Amino acid sequence: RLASRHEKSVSRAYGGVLSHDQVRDRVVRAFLVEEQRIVKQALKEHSKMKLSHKRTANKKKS
Amino acid sequence: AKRTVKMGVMGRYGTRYGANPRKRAKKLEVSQHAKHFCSFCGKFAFRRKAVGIWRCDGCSKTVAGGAYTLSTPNNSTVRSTVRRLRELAK
Amino acid sequence: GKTVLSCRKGNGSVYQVHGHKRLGPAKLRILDYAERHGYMRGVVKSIEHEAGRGAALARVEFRHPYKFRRVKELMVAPEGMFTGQSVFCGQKAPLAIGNVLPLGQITEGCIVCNVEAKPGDRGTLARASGDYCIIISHNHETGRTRLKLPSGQKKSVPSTSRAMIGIISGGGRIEKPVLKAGNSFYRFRGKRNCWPKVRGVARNPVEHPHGGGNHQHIGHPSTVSRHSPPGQKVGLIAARRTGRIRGGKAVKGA
Amino acid sequence: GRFKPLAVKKKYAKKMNQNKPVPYWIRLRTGNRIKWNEKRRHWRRTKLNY
RNA sequence: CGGGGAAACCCAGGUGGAGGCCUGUAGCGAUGCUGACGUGCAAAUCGCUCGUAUGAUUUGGGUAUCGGAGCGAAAGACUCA
RNA sequence: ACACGAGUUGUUCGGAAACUGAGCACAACGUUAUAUCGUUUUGUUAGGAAAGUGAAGGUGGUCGGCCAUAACUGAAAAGGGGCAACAGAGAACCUGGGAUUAUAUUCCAAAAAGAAAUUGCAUGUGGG
RNA sequence: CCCAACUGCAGACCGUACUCAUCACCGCAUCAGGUCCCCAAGCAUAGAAUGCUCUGGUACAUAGAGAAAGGUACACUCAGGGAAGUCGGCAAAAUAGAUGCGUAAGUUCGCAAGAAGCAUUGGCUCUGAGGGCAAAAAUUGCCAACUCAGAACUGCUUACGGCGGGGAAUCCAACUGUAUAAUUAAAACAUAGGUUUGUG
RNA sequence: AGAAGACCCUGUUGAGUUUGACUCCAGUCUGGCUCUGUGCGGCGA
RNA sequence: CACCGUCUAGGUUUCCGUGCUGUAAACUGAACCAACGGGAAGUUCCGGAGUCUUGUUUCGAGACAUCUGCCAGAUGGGGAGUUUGGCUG
RNA sequence: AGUGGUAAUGCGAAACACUGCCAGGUAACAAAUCAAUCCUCCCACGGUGAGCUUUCUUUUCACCAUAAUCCACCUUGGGCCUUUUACCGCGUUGUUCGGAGCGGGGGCUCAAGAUUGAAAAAUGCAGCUCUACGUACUGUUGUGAGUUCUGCGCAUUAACGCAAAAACCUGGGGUGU
Ligand SMILES: NC[C@@H]1O[C@H](O[C@H]2[C@@H](O)[C@H](O[C@@H]3[C@@H](O)[C@H](N)C[C@H](N)[C@H]3O[C@H]3O[C@H](CO)[C@@H](O)[C@H](O)[C@H]3N)O[C@@H]2CO)[C@H](N)[C@@H](O)[C@@H]1O
Ligand SMILES: NC[C@@H]1O[C@H](O[C@H]2[C@@H](O)[C@H](O[C@@H]3[C@@H](O)[C@H](N)C[C@H](N)[C@H]3O[C@H]3O[C@H](CO)[C@@H](O)[C@H](O)[C@H]3N)O[C@@H]2CO)[C@H](N)[C@@H](O)[C@@H]1O
Ligand SMILES: NC[C@@H]1O[C@H](O[C@H]2[C@@H](O)[C@H](O[C@@H]3[C@@H](O)[C@H](N)C[C@H](N)[C@H]3O[C@H]3O[C@H](CO)[C@@H](O)[C@H](O)[C@H]3N)O[C@@H]2CO)[C@H](N)[C@@H](O)[C@@H]1O
Ligand SMILES: [Mg+2]
Ligand SMILES: [Mg+2]
Ligand SMILES: [Mg+2]
Ligand SMILES: [Mg+2]
Ligand SMILES: [Mg+2]
Ligand SMILES: [Mg+2]
Ligand SMILES: [Mg+2]
Repeated sequence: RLASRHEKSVSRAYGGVLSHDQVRDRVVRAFLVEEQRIVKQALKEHSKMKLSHKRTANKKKS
Repeated sequence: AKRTVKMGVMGRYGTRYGANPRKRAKKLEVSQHAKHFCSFCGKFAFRRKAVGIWRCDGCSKTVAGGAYTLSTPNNSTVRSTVRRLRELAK
Repeated sequence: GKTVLSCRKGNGSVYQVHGHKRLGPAKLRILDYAERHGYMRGVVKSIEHEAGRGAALARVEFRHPYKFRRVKELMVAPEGMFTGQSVFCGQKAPLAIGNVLPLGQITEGCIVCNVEAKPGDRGTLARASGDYCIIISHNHETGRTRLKLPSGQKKSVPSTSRAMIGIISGGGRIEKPVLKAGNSFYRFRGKRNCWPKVRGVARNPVEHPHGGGNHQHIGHPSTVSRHSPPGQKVGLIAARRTGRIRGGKAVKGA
Repeated sequence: GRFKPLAVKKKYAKKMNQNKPVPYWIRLRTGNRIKWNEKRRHWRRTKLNY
């Protein structure tokens, strides 16, 4: 209680809570798991618009 | 040298408890203190902590299951059944 | 002339459970809106032993549905449950080991555990170590699922009652002999006061109906009626048949 | 020992101030009745147990 | 670590420190002398001998269960001589 | 033993203030001809409106758009009180003394024999 | 208004003596009974065994004088015989540490087992091994702390304390454990193991 | 000496325990009405 | 007996759907105290965040008993009270 | 509106200032083996006093002390980083470890100590010397044995898996903007 904050923490994120091998394993999965959904979200909107000209292009075919 | 003939870990108990109840306990006292295969981490390192609790000494993975052996033979029958039944829905 | 020991355990004084080192009650998470319509995902953080069970527990971490917090949930684990697993929980959850989904959604012939006998009571059937229920059929007119309990006794339950998928963890336990009265001391240490077990014939006639005599014999026939009073109902209570069961294996129960 | 409540210490303090003899001039009054104290408590013979 | 073998596996020297293991203090009990004492040191004690002594072990404080009731590894034992 | 006279000194030591445990049972509710009865920690009372605390802002005397001090409005905190451990938790003081007939990690006074640690509140100096 | 280092002032309540036991508590009492915790020296020795000793404590438990018979002992011996004593080897005797060798039937192969049974042991003077850290370093320097084996020489009156007697079978209970405080500790009870019943 | 025989018997004296003794009582079960309402019917008299 | 009115809207899907933005073996991240927009920088009022209540907290059972109270009968050493003649070499 | 180092992570006179809400950690528990701290015992060095002396004994006995609290920072056990990549190697009395990164080379840290200092000689003890609880001076090793403090735990036999909470600590997010 009487000590400075520096004997109980360290200068980076989650310092004094998490270690160096798992601060980085959260930085890496905060990037790779967010970006994996962006690949699957933009794949989903690209599929529904290809449906929007697979059948709306059949208005000029019968 | 070789220290006993056929009482292995059960030589702990001496001339007690009957020959065959030492032998039913022998296959499961050997099994729970043997290190099993960490399929997560590739190593032979699963040691049982408490009853039903296993822990890869290389991978620090804690797996529930099996009182004296890591995977009981009724589990692998179940894992195949769940894997088959999720293929019929996809 | 004095009160029988089996009648005395219902006062529950020296004979209550030994629960100080127990964790909380193991149950499924609350059947909220988030499972009646979607799935909640959790994550297994620890596999736990409490005193007086042979099955492993698990703390699964959900997010609270309505508040900025996370809910620690103590479930009893199936076999193969590892820390990190991402349990899914609800209607739209897939069919995998560890997931908890309604019995209407689990296709037939599937091994389930922590099945609940009415919707919402958070798991009452198949929770001892190594046990499981098998789903036999579904009825869509009545909306009920009929499954085989671990005794073999069938039971029809509503198809909105959910169940976890798997064997209960910690199985194979009874197959090792105890070998010692010391090892039975510590087995019943975290349970309750019910050991050592003194036979009724070893007692005096004041304590038990079987006690007394010059030879240790039960005098009267030891199969008592269903309608015997407390104190008189000791022995083989309402035995339909006795003796060494020579033949098949009848399911026991009403 | 060392622990006592103060309400037990103040009862043990009253009995020390009662454990004193009859003075001599009591024995010289007119309608005298008292020779000795009849309530002289000794710590070994009879116990207060406070 | 050494040795034998085509292999299955056997054979030896250490290492290690398992056990309701053994001898044996303290502790906890109480076998025999049918010892001493038996208006005692004592309304149950003394002496030597004996049981056990890592365990179903011993123990303090705190708590909870009682009168036709309590508690009991069960002797109708124990519940302030 | 008896009579008489004395003797126990604390910011830090033990307790309480101020922890929780096995448990207890006040309120509430139910019961009972009768409360002297039951429930009352598996997260936790009571058919069960037991929070009197207050984020942010508005109102108008203070310190260089931040504070801080005074009175209206209202986000957010489900789950009433109190006990139970002088061996568990917690806990800021250590020596020296020629200082007693008897107390001391308790008394020692300007060279405190002295050396500290800690809590509350306050000035001044200095910094934003 | 925030903060630092300092300073200035104040730091409340209760306990505190003595005991904790062969005299301070409980057993009617200054009762050989019981009663939780901490500190814990030297030598012999495996040693919280047991014997003796510096520190601390004590000489307090009615004493004196003193060869009866009879007793009681945490006291001894006893020639020849050696359980003939006796319900019964009850009581005593005997065995004994350590080291080397050796060990049967039976067996759940773990044991039985310290089976049984043999041998050695002193004192003294030496000789071998078993190491460190300081500069073919495969060797020159210096040095602690002990243990074991061997060897001559010499002595025994077998000489502290402490410390299994052993074997062949029969009965019963598997085992360690519990158990009639104050006449029964057992073969009883418990136990693991086996079975049954009720129960979704 | 110890102590109104702990054996035995007597008493219209007990008490612990037992049970197809005698008289009952809780408990368990079973029937009746009740709590107990709303519809479409069916077997009945 | 007809009609009207209460009675409105909607993720996804090529009318269906039935309240929906995430997963379809699983491998330990994050998520709060509203951004933004409209209609009349600060207010007020809306949307974001659908509206509606012949009302039940929600699910299951349901006039059963898994409820309540009285009668009625079987059982009933679990327990209570009491008794267990007399004469008598 | 904190800031260094590739990184393990560093830097505190007063802004590296504050905490509706959230999440962690501390409190917080565990064998045996080996190594073992304070301290005790012994041995070795000596100094002071005392005891023995027909003989012997470079001799026997006593004493030789350093409290908290600071301050500055050589070992031997943990964790890790970076660089070389290694599939036999490192290591323990001991049941094992390594491409999921061994071993070397450089490091960063943590824990237990050691050391220099402030306290502290002014104190303590035993001697002794001088004209009254008086004074002036003199003195202040150990590869021995025992030590649970520690190393020490996701830590014991286990169908035994080993309390809780207050109080506190750090972060996330926000404010400062
Ligand atoms: N991979 C290295 C190998 O080591 C080998 O060395 C091994 C052999 O020389 C030798 O093997 C022996 C052998 O004598 C003989 N022919 C057969 C015997 N089984 C082996 O014995 C070996 O295995 C037994 C287990 O049974 C162990 O007890 C023991 O440790 C070991 N000696 O002992 C060594 C193992 O420790 C050879 N050098 C060669 O094959 C090769 O270099
Ligand atoms: N149930 C009524 C009670 O019967 C008791 O007396 C009864 C008992 O003495 C005795 O009951 C016995 C019972 O002891 C014994 N252990 C079992 C036997 N089944 C019973 O028997 C009685 O009950 C069954 C019906 O269940 C009848 O078949 C039978 O006729 C009848 N004697 O038979 C008597 C007739 O019932 C008591 N007199 C009294 O408590 C009360 O009347
Ligand atoms: N009201 C008296 C109380 O009833 C309770 O005891 C009752 C229960 O033990 C027991 O209840 C049983 C129940 O266990 C069982 N599962 C279902 C059965 N319906 C009930 O039975 C009871 O309840 C119903 C209620 O209407 C009555 O119809 C029936 O007559 C009655 N015997 O019957 C007993 C008599 O009612 C309490 N245990 C006790 O404190 C007390 O005697
Ligand atoms: Mg023994
Ligand atoms: Mg009897
Ligand atoms: Mg006096
Ligand atoms: Mg005494
Ligand atoms: Mg002879
Ligand atoms: Mg009767
Ligand atoms: Mg240790």
